[PDB]
Amino acid sequence: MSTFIGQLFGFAVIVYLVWRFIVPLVGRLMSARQDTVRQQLADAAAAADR
Amino acid sequence: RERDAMVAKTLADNKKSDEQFAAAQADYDEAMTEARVQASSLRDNARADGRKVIEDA
Repeated sequence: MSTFIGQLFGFAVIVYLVWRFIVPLVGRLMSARQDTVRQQLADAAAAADR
Repeated sequence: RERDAMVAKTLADNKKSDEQFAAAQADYDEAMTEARVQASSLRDNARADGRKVIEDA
């Protein structure tokens, strides 16, 4: 039974490409949102202390 | 909703903080002009009643 071999191999190559294209950019976008909201709350603290 | 509340509190904080900052100098000049008017009414009441002292002497 080598169908398992083909399927697992396909899963390996597609997760490789996932780590090549998708997850870098989506992590970038979520980290950018995190950065923006953290900057907003930091400026909130700054406004409070001012 | 509370993130919106946070940003609204930030804008209102900065706004009324600048407001109180300006009101600081406002009340400062108010106190000083009150002091000036008090000081000039003083010494002028003195000038007046002193002139009256000389006119009665």
